[PDB]
Amino acid sequence: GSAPKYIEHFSKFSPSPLSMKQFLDFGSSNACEKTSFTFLRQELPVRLANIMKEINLLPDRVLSTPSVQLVQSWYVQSLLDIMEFLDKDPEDHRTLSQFTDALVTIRNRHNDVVPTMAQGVLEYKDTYGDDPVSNQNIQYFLDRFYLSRISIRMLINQHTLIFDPKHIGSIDPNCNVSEVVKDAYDMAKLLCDKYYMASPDLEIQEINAANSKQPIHMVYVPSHLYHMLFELFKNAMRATVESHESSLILPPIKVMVALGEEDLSIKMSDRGGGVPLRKIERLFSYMYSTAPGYGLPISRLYAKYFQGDLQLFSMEGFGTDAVIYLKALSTDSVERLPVYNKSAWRHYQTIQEAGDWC
Amino acid sequence: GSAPKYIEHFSKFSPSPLSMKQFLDFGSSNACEKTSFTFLRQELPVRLANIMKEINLLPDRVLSTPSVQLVQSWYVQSLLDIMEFLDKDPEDHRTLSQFTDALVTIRNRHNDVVPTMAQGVLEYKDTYGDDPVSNQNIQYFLDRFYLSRISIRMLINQHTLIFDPKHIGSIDPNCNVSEVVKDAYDMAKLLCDKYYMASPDLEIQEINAANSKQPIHMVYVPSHLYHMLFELFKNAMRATVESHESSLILPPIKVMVALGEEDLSIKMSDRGGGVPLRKIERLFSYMYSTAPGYGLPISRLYAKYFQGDLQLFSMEGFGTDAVIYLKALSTDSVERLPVYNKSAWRHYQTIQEAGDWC
Ligand SMILES: CC(C)c1ccc(COc2ccc(CC(=O)NCCN)cc2Cl)cc1
Ligand SMILES: CC(C)c1ccc(COc2ccc(CC(=O)NCCN)cc2Cl)cc1
Repeated sequence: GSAPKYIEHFSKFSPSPLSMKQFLDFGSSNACEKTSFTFLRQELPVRLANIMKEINLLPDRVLSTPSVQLVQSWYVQSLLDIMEFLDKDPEDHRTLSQFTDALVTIRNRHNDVVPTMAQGVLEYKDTYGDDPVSNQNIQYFLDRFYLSRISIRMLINQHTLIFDPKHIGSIDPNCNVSEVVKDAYDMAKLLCDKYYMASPDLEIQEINAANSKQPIHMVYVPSHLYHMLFELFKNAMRATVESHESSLILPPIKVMVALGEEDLSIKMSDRGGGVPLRKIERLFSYMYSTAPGYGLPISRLYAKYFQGDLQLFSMEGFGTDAVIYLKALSTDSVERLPVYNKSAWRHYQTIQEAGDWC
Repeated sequence: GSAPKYIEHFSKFSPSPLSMKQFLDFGSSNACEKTSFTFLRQELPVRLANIMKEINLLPDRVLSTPSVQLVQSWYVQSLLDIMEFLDKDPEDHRTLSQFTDALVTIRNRHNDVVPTMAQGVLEYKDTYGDDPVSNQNIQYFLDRFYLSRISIRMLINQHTLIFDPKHIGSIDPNCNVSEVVKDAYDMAKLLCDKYYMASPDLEIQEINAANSKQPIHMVYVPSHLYHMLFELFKNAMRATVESHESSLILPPIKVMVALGEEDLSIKMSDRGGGVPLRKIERLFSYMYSTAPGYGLPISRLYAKYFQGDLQLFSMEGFGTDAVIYLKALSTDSVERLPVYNKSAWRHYQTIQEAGDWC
């Protein structure tokens, strides 16, 4: 009966963002897991507590819903699971071993957090409505919550994958962007053909500004890149196919990979008919995009995770451009993490009722 | 000695946004200027007072600067100039005539508002610094102030131009977008050749979704469209020329004009080398873009004026895409105006000092 105490304790700490460079170190090759165990024993509780403190700051009509209470219980359990190691000592190759076991079990426990929370949004929409202010708070909270989760899963995956070499856990220090683009395209095409029995082709072009014909590589988490590209290819294919089911030409999806001094950008262009500017804004909203998925908003979080971004801009009547912005340098790739503050406390005080424009 | 009273009086009123449809009516052909005079006698004071009330809400260290006090005096004078007609009666073709005179004189009086206010920003940067919160408030205030001005100038131009026919004042009910694109390009090219003795060519392509090969036309204020396109062509040319002064190929600027069910979009693509994502954000800031111009931020206001927008997205190492979003239908083209409220009052209460992210 001491979860609230712990949450209060660790919530007093600020999570420590790691750089892609630091990740390579922690994963080195021989950088013992002792260092990782001692670091994670403190860091995970800090991150868990921080987002838990914020969850408890939600309105009671949101808090008492079955969904929020359910995941709030997974977090509580996960927190206690890790506490068990604070007064334990490395050196014992059994302490470390059961810690890894502990992490995998925590990971599984949280496997369905996204859909579970999505169920809370649907419930709220029918129980209280879909006004702009509700959309803003949901958007504010879910971006932080999901981003926080993405980072906890990163730490955990890094530890379990390494303490089980060219790849350093989920990080590829020599990630060939175009290869990941093709992979995601191929998967999307497979699905596209099963459902539409037709699919647009792919054209890839890259611009290595400083080194003209040298293949573009970067230090990154390939699965994160795959997730984003896969989501974008799915929308681009669907839009292209549906907007041309009475035409016979099916234009290709053109992708450009540009490497600049600090940006490594990936544009995916389609001639899927485009979308009116006003609906674009709703495509990234968890609420407005829930019924009766969250691919875009969540993909954007993965991009923001390492100081990148993901933006959309179409031309109604023509097509849409989707761009993924990543940091080209490993030195600029540092975790973007949310933190509990009075700054964040005041972001849920929206008392809207008549704007500043007419 | 009753300006403060008037400001207080008319600031209690909300400015009335007109639609492109209503503008055509007020300008009809025979829609007497009496209707325009009686409407403008009330509307101009309302708009003037609203922005004046907000100006007086600025910090004293900003208010007392010579620049802000100077334009604040032009507004005061302009307000009193119009008051003179409240208790006057139409029917007298002299009352109306001196009203038109009154408007032109007001227009001239305010001709240098932009640079004058820009001088206030430079002063503030050196007198107090360029912190993010100062940038945010300047950005907040100038967008509203300038947009308010753009709308007052619209009303005035409509009245003076008409009450001096295919054009209805500054509005062309049959504006051929591509023709305006070429015009702006031609002017930019002229300047570009004088300074660089080299300039990229132009390629225009349009997509009329519902009517394939029919020229794209719209009801709009062509000079507003010209201003935006001219600003964008200048940046695209400069970037293209400078990023290739050691190459001999000079790629063209490609412009697409797409007409959708509700959007009429204009994309201007250049291979000017692009800009890193982090600097893009600063390109629209009045403060960060002041030294020791305001083309982009102000052009964006002209687009927002009739419910449109103007966005930028480049690929560092390659080029930049600039898109102007306009409403395709005259029914959706309604003035976007700022209003004085407690909603706007609370937007200047920023007390930043430690954010919500770490
Ligand atoms: C299930 C999850 C994703 C979920 C679903 C729904 C929500 C809704 O959250 C809201 C809604 C309205 C307000 C304004 C207000 O009136 N605040 C004062 C309340 N006392 C604040 C919040 Cl935090 C959050 C999270
Ligand atoms: C010349 C024009 C364009 C100009 C130049 C400069 C500015 C700067 O305006 C600021 C700066 C800081 C703050 C926060 C604050 O501390 N507020 C409390 C102040 N009592 C509020 C405002 Cl409105 C506005 C307009």
